[PDB]
Amino acid sequence: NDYCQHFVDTGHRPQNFIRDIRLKDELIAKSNTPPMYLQADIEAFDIRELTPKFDVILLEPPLEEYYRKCWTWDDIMKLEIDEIAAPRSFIFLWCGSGEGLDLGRVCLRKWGYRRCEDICWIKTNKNNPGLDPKAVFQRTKEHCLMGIKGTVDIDLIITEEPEIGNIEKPVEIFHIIEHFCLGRRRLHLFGRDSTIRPGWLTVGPTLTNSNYNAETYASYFSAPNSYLTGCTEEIE
Amino acid sequence: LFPPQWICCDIRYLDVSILGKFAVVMADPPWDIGTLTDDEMRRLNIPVLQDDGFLFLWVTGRAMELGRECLNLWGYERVDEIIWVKTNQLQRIIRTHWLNHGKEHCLVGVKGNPQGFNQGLDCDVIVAEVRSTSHKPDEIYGMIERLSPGTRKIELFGRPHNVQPNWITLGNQLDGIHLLDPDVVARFKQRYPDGIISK
Ligand SMILES: C[S@@+](CC[C@H](N)C(=O)[O-])C[C@H]1O[C@@H](n2cnc3c(N)ncnc32)[C@H](O)[C@@H]1O
Ligand SMILES: [Mg+2]
Repeated sequence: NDYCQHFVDTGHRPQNFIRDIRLKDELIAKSNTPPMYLQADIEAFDIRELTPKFDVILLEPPLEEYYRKCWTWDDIMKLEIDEIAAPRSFIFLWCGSGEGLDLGRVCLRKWGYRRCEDICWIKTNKNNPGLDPKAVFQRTKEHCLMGIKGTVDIDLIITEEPEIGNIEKPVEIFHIIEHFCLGRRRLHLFGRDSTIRPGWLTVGPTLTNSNYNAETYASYFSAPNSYLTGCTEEIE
Repeated sequence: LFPPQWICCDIRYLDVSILGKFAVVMADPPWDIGTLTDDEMRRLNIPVLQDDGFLFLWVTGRAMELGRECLNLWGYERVDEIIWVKTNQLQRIIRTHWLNHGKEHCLVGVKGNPQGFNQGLDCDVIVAEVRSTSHKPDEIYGMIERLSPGTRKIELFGRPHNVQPNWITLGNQLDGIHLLDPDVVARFKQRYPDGIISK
């Protein structure tokens, strides 16, 4: 049973044939900060205004390849992410499926991280069996690189390919990030109204509303709560 | 020499210029994470093996970065990345430091301007059963054959179960030297008249 040959023969991707903690989700939900969000044109906005320094940054720049205001890797690499990352902290960078797999690694090192995981979003086409001139193969997945700075999940997300023009990434990436218990200052750059989530600060150009206030946000992490992991009980 | 051919050797010392040029190179190196140092990997004379074609380079761990370096140093641009989702016999993912790992990666590099390859026939995900330690899926040979049918290919760091028609396999666990291509036989005898491949 060669699923590659089968894909050539039928258009069903091999991943179509893969056959597919409450308390911890409970503790994450209890310790989550209120959702906070800010509309900001990130190309024209001084990200140093985003304080305090973050434990986790999820970075989801809108790449050209997602469509086929887009961000090039030139634009992305010039973001000053190191200026808002805590000395011990983590990054999750959606890199797409082309040159981003290389340039996203350059970005991680530029901002002072080392890659510790490569998370693959594998897209099935069970509902619709059936580009880049350089491409050797049909591209059926995207990569989210995990980087670390300072001192039960798997590295695969499998879902059906979204309808065309839908650029959302699987919400499962948030589950993976939150299960690591990395801290409570969580930033999602280039999030949207649709991705706002408890426990996260979302910043992006298309947000319709804002509620972010730097002083209010910082008060969520003032003592005795400065070092919580996001997976333990609230302090009385 | 359509049938399988192979050379038991230390790939650090073999003069690979005797093997001619190949449409596809595939390597599964023993990255230093019986291994090769990073410098030994960088120094491999990959550049003589191809004028125009593709390189398939298996990587894990920090070789995801070292492999990219090598690929570029050797003169390739990375243009695709195959992932092998590792399953058991019932098509369930085998779960093996932050995350369990369900896959291995194979970088796809291009050199020159390959013409007449059937790009886009296969997709970049392999779903295939795990076998013994480090045994890569045979599916990749079919993908490469459909990509480049009937052309000559070379595999580095292969084991006996890797030998295939249209391939020359190099590695130190192979059994002797089995060469049938008369051009390669001639050049091998000229370079290694006493059959010995030393430093
Ligand atoms: C990762 S395993 C290759 C696995 C193979 N692709 C498979 O599917 O089974 C690496 C191989 O390189 C071989 N090797 C290590 N050092 C070598 C050297 N200096 N020269 C040639 N082969 C070497 C090892 O014996 C081992 O068989
Ligand atoms: Mg024998």
